[PDB]
Amino acid sequence: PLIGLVQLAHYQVTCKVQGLHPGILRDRISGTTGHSQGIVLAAVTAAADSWESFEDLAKSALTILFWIGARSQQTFPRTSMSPSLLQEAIDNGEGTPTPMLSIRDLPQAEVQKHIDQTNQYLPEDQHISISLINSPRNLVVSGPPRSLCGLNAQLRKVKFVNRFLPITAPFHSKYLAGAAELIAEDLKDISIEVERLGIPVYDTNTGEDIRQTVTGNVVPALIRMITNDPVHWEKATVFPEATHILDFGPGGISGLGVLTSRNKDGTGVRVILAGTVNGTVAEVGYKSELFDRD
Amino acid sequence: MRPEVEQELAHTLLVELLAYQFASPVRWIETQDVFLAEQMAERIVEIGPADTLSVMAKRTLASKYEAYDAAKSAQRQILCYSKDAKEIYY
Amino acid sequence: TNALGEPVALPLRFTYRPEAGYAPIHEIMEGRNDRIKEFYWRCWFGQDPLDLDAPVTSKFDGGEAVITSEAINEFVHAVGNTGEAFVDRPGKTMYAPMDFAIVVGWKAITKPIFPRTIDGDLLKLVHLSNQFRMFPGAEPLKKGDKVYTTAQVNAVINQESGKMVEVCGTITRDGKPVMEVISQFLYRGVYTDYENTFQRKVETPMQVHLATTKDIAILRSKQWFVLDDVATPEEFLLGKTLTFRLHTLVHFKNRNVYSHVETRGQVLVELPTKEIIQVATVEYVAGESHGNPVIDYLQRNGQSIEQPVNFENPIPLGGKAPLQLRAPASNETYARVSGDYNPIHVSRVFAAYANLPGTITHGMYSSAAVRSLVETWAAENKIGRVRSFHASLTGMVLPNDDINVKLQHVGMVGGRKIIKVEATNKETEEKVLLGEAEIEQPVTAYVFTGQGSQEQGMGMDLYANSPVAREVWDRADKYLRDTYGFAITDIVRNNPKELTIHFGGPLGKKIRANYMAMTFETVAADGSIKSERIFKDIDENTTSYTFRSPNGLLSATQFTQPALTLMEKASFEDMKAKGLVPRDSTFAGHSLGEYSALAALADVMPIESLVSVVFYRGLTMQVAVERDATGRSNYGMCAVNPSRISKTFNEEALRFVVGAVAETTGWLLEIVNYNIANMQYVCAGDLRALDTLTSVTNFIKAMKIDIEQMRREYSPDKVKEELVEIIKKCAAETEAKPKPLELQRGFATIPLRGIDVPFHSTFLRSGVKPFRNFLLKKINKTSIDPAKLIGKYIPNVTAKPFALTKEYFEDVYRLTNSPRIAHVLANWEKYQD
Repeated sequence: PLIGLVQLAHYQVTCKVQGLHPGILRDRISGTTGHSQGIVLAAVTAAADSWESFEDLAKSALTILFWIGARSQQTFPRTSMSPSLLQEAIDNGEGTPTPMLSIRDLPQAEVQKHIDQTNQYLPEDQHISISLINSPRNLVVSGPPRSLCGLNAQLRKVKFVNRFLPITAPFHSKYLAGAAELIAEDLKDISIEVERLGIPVYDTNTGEDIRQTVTGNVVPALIRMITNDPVHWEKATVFPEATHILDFGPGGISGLGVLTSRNKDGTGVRVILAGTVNGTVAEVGYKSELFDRD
Repeated sequence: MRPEVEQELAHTLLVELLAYQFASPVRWIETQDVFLAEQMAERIVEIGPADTLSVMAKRTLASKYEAYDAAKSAQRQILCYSKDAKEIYY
Repeated sequence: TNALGEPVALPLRFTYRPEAGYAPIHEIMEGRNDRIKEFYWRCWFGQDPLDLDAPVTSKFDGGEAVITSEAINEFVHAVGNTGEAFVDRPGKTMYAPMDFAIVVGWKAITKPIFPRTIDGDLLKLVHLSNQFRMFPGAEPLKKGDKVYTTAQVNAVINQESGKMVEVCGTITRDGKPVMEVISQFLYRGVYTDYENTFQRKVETPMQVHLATTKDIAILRSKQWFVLDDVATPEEFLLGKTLTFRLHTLVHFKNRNVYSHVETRGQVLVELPTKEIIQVATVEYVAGESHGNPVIDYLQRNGQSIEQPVNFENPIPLGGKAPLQLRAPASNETYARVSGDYNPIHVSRVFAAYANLPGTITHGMYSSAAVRSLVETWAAENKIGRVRSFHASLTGMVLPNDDINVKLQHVGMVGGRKIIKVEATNKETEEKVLLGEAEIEQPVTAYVFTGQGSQEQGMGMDLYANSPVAREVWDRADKYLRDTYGFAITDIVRNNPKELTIHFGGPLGKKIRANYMAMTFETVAADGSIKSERIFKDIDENTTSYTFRSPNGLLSATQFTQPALTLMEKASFEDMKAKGLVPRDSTFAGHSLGEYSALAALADVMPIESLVSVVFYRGLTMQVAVERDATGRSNYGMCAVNPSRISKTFNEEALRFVVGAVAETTGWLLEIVNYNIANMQYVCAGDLRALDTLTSVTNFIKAMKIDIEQMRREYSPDKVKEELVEIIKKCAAETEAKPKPLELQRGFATIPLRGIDVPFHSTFLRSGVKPFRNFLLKKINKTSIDPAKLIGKYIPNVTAKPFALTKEYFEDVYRLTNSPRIAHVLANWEKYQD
């Protein structure tokens, strides 16, 4: 919920500073998506039409993101660790073991080969899988932290960069399938009708506009995209004839915008970090470029 | 069974086993199976000047019990007296 | 709120005295403690009937409790514990943390503080210490267990700080005790009422050994040493360790003197059957005394049956960081999950009245919280390995206090770790808890090895540094010198080539007679049994003899066997002395190592018998094999690796080939060691058969013959016919080789050089009868404890845990065809009656 709130606040400022209300700004945008939990904020901003709707849409998003986080954590609790596994990951520069492992500068086929080799020695409930495909050599593998340690131990023999993400539940994986049912019950009274969405909102797995694939309330699709469906970020961000992409996500130069900028290199698309006042990365734009009137 | 009877049967059986042992094959694969599979020995110590049976146990584990131990979360410690002193003794 | 959620009042009463104008308020002390006790009873038990006149000697019942996941979850999450076994995670059985014993035992453990005979102000009560103890063999509590708790007062003792009350609660599951919880409480104040003060103590199971008549005269001086069967002789006890199980009940006259010592129990003997009985009762009383002569005597003359091997180097412990903890805000959360609804943990006015700095976090919370670290690091987060845990509550805790913890492992007992625990407040550095855990090592099995590992000097470092190891060698040397005229340590240290025994003198005549008496039976080709002396050279006229070995006498089987086994035994005795060995480790030993395993763990024979057995074994096996004029035998051994032939060539294919070679040639060839499945076997036999096997396996590999495919495509007879022609050709090539036949390394076969006896083959079955007769003279029935063998020993012959069942005897009969086993089986009913 708090990461949702940061993004909502950046949107609110972008409209307030320009003297818009949310609908006008949305009507200047060709389409949107959001990497994992981001898709909720992409949806509610596409549903927004005024400050008045945006206020309730914010409350709605926070309810959604809250119950997702709550029930996911309930359905998949953490468990204890040996001194060896702990320090093994730390001493090898992998960070503390968590249910999600980022792997960078290694092709998807090689990552899958190491996953398959690891899963041959694991029972089905302990299997690890690629849950995020950020780019052809930037991937995230989800599952039991211990299983992920086993994968790291294999990767060490051939070692690209691999590091555990500071995320406390295995999103976009079979491990949250039960959680999705709980979340749907907790959110039965929250509806975002697909007809509200005055701009394309692109599915994180398929890259299709959800206004063409969903009927009625989009909340079940949002839940599914976060809990179960893998992210295919290049597909979700095809963005036909894009010249500019506005990143509302947190973390600035370490956030999703710089990743998207790298995926868009050479394609004529400039990514602007809406949260960041200034920075040293020349390939991206900063918050001033949203408001400059020259 | 009365204890005197158990002692008698044990004495007779033990003497027969030993009497035949040197004229009967050593069934050490099955012996290792009893330890690793039936009795669930998390730790095994070879008493001896050399690590001969520790090396056999290592090979048996890798060839037959690796997937079984992974499925049971079993961690095995194979230790030889003449190598693993500060482990065996702290 | 009370245990029922209702408000409850404590009435304090005062008299107003305006005539006493400087101090007009007087508290009504009469019935004050009863009003406080009634209030506390209503707080913890609601409307349960209160009996203030319940005898302190009675048993207090806590009732039936069912352990539920919810009760576990709230407790576990409140104590902040990632105890995986306690989590109801998908697919996992859900256990209860050992601390939860307080929850299920609370009612039983707290009732004994209420009786009026224990006079004390509960507003001034302090919980001093709590101890958990799991009964031997009892498995962890889990979701769904039905448990019953009963409690008894062990002690009521007036101390300078107040009246101490010790309560022991026993938790039972399915009628069997699972865990003890001992709690010590202190009513702060000055108490001079000794009439209800007593202490029940289960005394150490002590031992005294009566080496001399003098010791027994000393013993039988004691009028309290009331012999049972008084017709039992004094020297029935001579050379016996008496074992003393005793209970002591004392009542106090005052701080310093008993009103009554009572001290009773049992003095015990183990019979030659290995059965145990009492042979004397202990029956002592003093009234007043300055001590207790029985107990005073035992500490001065005897010893505990177990002692801690404390380390000189305390082992530092924890996670990957030094460990720290925090009191939360809500003591009410703990009061809820525990059911200790005591107001002083939670209420300002009661804490203020009780003169506390504030409302106090429960020591039980602190205990559980710390024990989570204990189990996580000292037990590797493995619940059942923790057996017992003590904690003295030495300092106070309040909400939002912060804490430092250290753990160390500082000794061994009976194969269990000894761990000490300190928790101190982080800001004040004051000790808040001191504690102690006993924890299991992993399930350990013991393995003894075969001949071939011997080296010059083996075991001598232990001989130098370990008295118990030295004793093993010294006893062996003494026996071998007195019986056979040599020291085995001299052979181990120096590995000499040659050594002469002199039969001069009376001792030498005896040694010679021992050699003259050594024989082995051979079965002649007509089936007749011929006895032959081992020391053919020696006779009644021989003055001396000489052992010889060009690779040194340590390489000679007859001395190799004693030497190795002694080294193993000495090793294991040192480890045992250091307390490193769990109660119920199982064991085996590869060929020769078996005898060591039995002598080491099962004590089936003393050192003197052991060395006699394995010496005789080495000798008999050398002489059972016919030798040429140069002393060479036509037998050997080859290690065979099936996986080196092909990927499909398995154990069955190896058995088929070995059997076919043996059957086709008529030569001895057998698989005698099954070491690693499809990777390492040993074949023993005639050198020609081993060479033919090498040629056949080389041919199978070279021609890429797939025996398993052939067995699927053709009848077993046709596969055998093709193999028989290969075998005949290979055998003819073998017979055409120059003699002596030198075994060569094949693709899958490796000759074992220096082995000239076909060990473990059926060829040596002729020796079973004389060797059995030797064993019967060396292994006494009375020395056998079945409890050391059953389930624990695995014989090499059966490769199953040793058992005294008809089915096990039938299996042994099937493997050995033993006439003695057959006789037992044919009379099995006589052993069942």
